Amino acid sequence: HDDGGQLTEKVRRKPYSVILFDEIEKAHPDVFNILLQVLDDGHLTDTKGRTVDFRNTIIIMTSNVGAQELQDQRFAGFGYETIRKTMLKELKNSFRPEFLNRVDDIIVFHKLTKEELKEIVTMMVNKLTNRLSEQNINIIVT
Amino acid sequence: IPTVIETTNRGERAYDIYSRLLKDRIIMLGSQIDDNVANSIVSQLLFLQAQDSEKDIYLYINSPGGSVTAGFAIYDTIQHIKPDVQTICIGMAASMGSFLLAAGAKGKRFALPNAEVMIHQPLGGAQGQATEIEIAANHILKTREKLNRILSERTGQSIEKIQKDTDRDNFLTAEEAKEYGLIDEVMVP
Amino acid sequence: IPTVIETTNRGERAYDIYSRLLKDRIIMLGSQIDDNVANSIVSQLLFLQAQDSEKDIYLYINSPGGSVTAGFAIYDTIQHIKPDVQTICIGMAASMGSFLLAAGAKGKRFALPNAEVMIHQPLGGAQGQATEIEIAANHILKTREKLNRILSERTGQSIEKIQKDTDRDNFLTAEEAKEYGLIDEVMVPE
Amino acid sequence: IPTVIETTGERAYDIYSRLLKDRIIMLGSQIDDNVANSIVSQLLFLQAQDSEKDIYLYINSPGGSVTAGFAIYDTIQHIKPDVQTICIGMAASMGSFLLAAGAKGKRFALPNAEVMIHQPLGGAQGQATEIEIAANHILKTREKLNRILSERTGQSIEKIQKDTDRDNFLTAEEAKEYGLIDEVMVPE
Amino acid sequence: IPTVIETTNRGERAYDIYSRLLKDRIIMLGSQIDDNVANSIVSQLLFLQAQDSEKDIYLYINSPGGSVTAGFAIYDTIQHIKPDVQTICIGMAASMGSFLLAAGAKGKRFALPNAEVMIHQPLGGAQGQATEIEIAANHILKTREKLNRILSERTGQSIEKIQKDTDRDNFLTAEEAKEYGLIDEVMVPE
Amino acid sequence: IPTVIETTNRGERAYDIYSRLLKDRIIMLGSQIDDNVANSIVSQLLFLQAQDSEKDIYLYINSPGGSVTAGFAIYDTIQHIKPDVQTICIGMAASMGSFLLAAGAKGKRFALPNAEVMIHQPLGGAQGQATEIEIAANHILKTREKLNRILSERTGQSIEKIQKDTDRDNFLTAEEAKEYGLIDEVMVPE
Amino acid sequence: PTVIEAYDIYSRLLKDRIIMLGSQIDDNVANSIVSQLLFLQAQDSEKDIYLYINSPGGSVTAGFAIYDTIQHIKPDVQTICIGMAASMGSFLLAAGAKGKRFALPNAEVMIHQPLGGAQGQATEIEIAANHILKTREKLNRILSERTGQSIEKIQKDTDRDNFLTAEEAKEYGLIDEVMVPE
Amino acid sequence: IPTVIETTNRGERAYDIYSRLLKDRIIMLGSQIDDNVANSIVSQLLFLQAQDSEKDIYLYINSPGGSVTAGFAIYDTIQHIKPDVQTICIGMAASMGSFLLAAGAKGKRFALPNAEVMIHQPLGGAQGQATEIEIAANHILKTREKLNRILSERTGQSIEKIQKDTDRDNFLTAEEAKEYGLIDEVMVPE
Ligand SMILES: [Mg+2]
Repeated sequence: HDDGGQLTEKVRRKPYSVILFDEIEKAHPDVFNILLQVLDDGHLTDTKGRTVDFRNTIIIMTSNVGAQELQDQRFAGFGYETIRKTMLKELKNSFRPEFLNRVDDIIVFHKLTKEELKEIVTMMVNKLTNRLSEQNINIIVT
Repeated sequence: IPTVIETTNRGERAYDIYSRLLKDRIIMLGSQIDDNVANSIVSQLLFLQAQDSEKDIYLYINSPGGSVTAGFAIYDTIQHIKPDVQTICIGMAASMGSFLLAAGAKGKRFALPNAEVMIHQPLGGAQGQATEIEIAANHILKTREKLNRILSERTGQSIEKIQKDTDRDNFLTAEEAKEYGLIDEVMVP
Repeated sequence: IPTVIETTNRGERAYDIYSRLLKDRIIMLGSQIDDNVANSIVSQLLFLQAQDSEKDIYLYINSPGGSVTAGFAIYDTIQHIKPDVQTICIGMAASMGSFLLAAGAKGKRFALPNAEVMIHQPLGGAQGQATEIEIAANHILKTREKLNRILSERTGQSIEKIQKDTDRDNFLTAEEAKEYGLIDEVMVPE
Repeated sequence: IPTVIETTGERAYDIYSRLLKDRIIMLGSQIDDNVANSIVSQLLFLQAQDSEKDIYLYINSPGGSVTAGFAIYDTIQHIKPDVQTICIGMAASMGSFLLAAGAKGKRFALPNAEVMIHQPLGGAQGQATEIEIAANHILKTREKLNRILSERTGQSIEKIQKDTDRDNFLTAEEAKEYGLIDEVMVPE
Repeated sequence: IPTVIETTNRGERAYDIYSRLLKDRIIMLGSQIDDNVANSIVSQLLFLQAQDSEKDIYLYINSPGGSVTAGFAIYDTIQHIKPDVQTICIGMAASMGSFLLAAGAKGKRFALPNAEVMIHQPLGGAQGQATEIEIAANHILKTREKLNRILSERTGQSIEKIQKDTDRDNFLTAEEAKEYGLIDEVMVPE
Repeated sequence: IPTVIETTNRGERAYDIYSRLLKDRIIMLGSQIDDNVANSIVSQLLFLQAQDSEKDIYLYINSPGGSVTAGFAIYDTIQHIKPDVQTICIGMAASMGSFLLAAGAKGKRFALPNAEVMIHQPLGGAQGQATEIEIAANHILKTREKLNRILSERTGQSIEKIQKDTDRDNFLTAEEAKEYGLIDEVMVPE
Repeated sequence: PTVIEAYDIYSRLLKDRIIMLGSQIDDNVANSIVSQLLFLQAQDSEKDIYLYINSPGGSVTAGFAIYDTIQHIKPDVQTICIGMAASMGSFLLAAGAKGKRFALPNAEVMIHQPLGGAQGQATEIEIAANHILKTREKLNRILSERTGQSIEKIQKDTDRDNFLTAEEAKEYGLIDEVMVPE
Repeated sequence: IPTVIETTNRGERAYDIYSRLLKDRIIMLGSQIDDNVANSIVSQLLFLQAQDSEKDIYLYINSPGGSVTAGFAIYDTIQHIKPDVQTICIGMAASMGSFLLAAGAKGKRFALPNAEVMIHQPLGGAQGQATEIEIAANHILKTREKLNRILSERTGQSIEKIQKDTDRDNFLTAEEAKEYGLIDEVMVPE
């Protein structure tokens, strides 16, 4: 108790910061109840009674839907909008409505297309070529 | 019947394949229509109306027919609920099966390219004192009146043409069923 | 009989379709009324009274008939509990089926547009000595007296008219049942 | 048989186990050895669970084995809790016997249940001596039944002998006048 | 068979009624003794003996009889294990039922006030050649000798009296079963 | 039916052998084709189309035959779904069984080296008045014509050759079935 | 009956390495017994296994399948006759590990030649009779090995149904000792 | 069927004895071969070939034989999959049972010391017109030819010797089966 909260202390020492909550669905569902006050009002009370202001932070929550999970969401029968709609509806079944209502925007990341993978390989190779080039190793990939 | 298991954050759902299809609002009518089957179908229709009152329901049909009363139970449930019901003949629609096939939402009645449909007058029976033979015969005739009238209202065919065509067992291809107005189109692959 | 999965704040639970309907206080009478069916229906009615003493209960009837004793068990349970029991005929209400249909709460008895109801005197049988046949006949007659009396009290139709009209099998449409007073109104599609 | 969910536990029961949680025992079928065995096990469990709250026995049976009926009867007599009996539809043969076996003042029938009483059925086959033995045994069983009913209705043993000779169907009011039930329970 | 919710200091465990009674160490013998019933009873006895070697066991008997071999299997297991086995006749103990009733621990054998017990010589059958009939008859007679001997050694009644009172189907009330030495006392109600 | 516990990540789930094989997109037809068998196969095909629209499906056939209507339900579902269905004849495909074997995707129909296949005209029956026997005969003839048309398209044999060949029972080895055009190659072992 | 610690009673007993043979030795019974014996061998190579026998008889094939499994596995298999061992029931009782074959004080054992049948042509009856005789030869030989009784004495005593008490079975050497209570 | 419980690093798992054997790649063929049994066996072989493509599979045979078609389905599956299949006769392998015993991998075919194996020509039947009896007889004869061919290839015995020795029922001891070349060694006990 004579140590602070780790999050509260880190935010108090760096009030302009990006906060990432990573793989939120793996956490216990009730741990998010703490963020309700942070997102509505930007204030979290440390157990010492110290108010830490989040009003200048950006709070990002990533969540994973596995390959099986999003396969199971497809419609079976004869004959991106439907993917987003079903994924968001399934997200609503995992979190309280009063939590999602705080969130400024819920964004769906689409499965990478083939030419997007090609551009990703292009970018990773460009970075590698630059790092080797400053070592005077000139490199090119067909 | 194999089991499908879907794994989620909260837990594990285990579906029989028909319960997995029901998750997508598919109802399977794949046996003789009796009271047990009709009660199941009615309860599934009501549940799907509750689960979402505005999305279509798909009724897959592959039945040799069955009890007329239970088929009217299914018909009246389909007619009551707000969602449109799409009816797809998977392989056969005989007797009340073809009646329920014609009961789908207008423009949403389908057959697979070579599934067959059959129409005939209702079967029944009586064993009696002459008054009871008369009573059973009159009841069966009123039941045929009901079926012919509903078919005339949903196919657009005249009531005399149905009275004539349903006299003996009548088999129809998907194309013949379409031009007879029992279905709205054949599902091209 | 398919399985429903429903997701809820409290968690996620599987139901058979009939238990999912029972959660909405819908009871399904889908079979010939025998002792174990009526016992199940009684137990469901009692549990629904325990769960909430003032919300209505809906009894969905699609039965060819059955034992008169089990029918009176269901009738007396419907009469004893405090909630109004709504009765909706789905396919056929025959014999004790149509009896239990008329047993619903006044103003809450319905049929689907082309359901059918049938009313007749009870079936039975007697075998053995003359005195045994006399006793069984007297019991069947008193049972018919009970049924006619109850129906005349709940349809408001005269007891002589119900005695006459139940003599042979009598099939009724939904409109005929409403005019006969067995149902209060036909359901209208929406 | 439907499955029931009760929110305060968030626990799942089947309808008869839910009724048993409220100390309601259901006898809805012909009394045979395994049915009576189950009813005995339920009564013993309910006596252990709480020794002083009443137990309710709901009866809708055409009768059954007399020996299983005496097993249930003697169990209802042994345990300290009062066993209430409510005839739901029909209580015939041992069914009406077990109906009468309830605690005084706690025996009920629904307004138009029907209860029926008669001499027991049996059968004898083989040699004259074996037929004599089976007849004597069935007669002593009838004597037991008549005696118990006389002691639990207050009706004279000769009136029971007379009225049980043939099948005898009693309405709930007639059954109250006979003293098999203490009152015909009344709806709100 | 109903399900039971128990250990209400926690309320966690749901038991089935015979498994709950076995948690008490109450073994239920409620059916004709065939072979798989006897096997199950033996397995339950050996489990209760391994679970605690000192606490008494209770065997509840309500059976019309059964295979003699299976009854001897139960008898020999009851004799082998360390705990006392109390035997309680709930409804009827006939043929090998009454045998196993008498087979309990002396001073711990009971009947309900108007339970009934019945004793008779073993049934059997023989078919085929004269020599096979002779062999079957001799085996059946030696089995009767075993039953008579054990009964005399556990009721104290003389063997020639058991040999005479088992000649026909002999029905004994609980009081007569106590006087015959089969049970030790009638369970009196509170 | 043996239960498999093999599962990824959690490893906690278990499946009967058929559901575990359904996870690998293996569909197993080892029985007569009746209506409920076909309805199951159809639902499995729709499920596997939903699970992935482009991975192949493997359909192992060993049916002795069955209902023509159910076989056409399976045939139309195979034709409608987007995945290719590989058909593999294991022991015998006969009647509609060999029709479903022909139904497989062009170039992915297989037999093991010594499976049989049999083709014949459909069986049927008719009873009653002359008019009704006429109507049933016409229906069965048109059904035969439909089957021979579909076989003529998928095999590439002429309709008259199939007409002559199907008149009696025509047992074919795997090699003869490949030569005929019902299957594309024989799965020689590793 | 469910035992809570929860288990069905036979699986709880199987966790004590008890195996129960309480029924007609048909074929699926023997297959289940063989599978239990193999699982118990793999569970521990050396602790005893206890086979409790109460079978009225069965198929000779299934009996030999059990016998050969008992002989193949590394542990000693104890056998206890709990009520009756007859036909292959008593054969498997005799098949227990020497010094660990028991009977309850008034269990009974029965030994007899195997039953069979044949139908049809003379040649096929001859073939079936020869097979049945060779099977009786096998059973007699194995009993002579495991009881030490002379093969001709077994050939005589098994001619008809031969009921034996536990004491007579000990004197015959089908069992080693009668279990005294305690 | 008894339940096994077993503790594992991820947790504790319960199994039925056949599923515990299947965890060790042990397949039990303990019943009359029919299309449902062949379906089960083939499904297990395919699952095991997907689970690991190199470890041996063990097929324990105790069957009186059955349908020839289902036996060939099992045989062809055993030959098609990449893993070796060991075969052990547990007591009886008759008709297709002994055929599937011969199907095991070279050197990995076993019998318990006094198991028996039986070989004979397949049973069949023919009914109807002379032409249909002709076609059935031709089919059964070619099935015999096929069985004889496979047996001669896999035992190294001549086709004529198998043709003669399978005319009637032919009972072999395990040592005689090894001498015939059906099994490669008897399982010496230890
Ligand atoms: Mg706010």
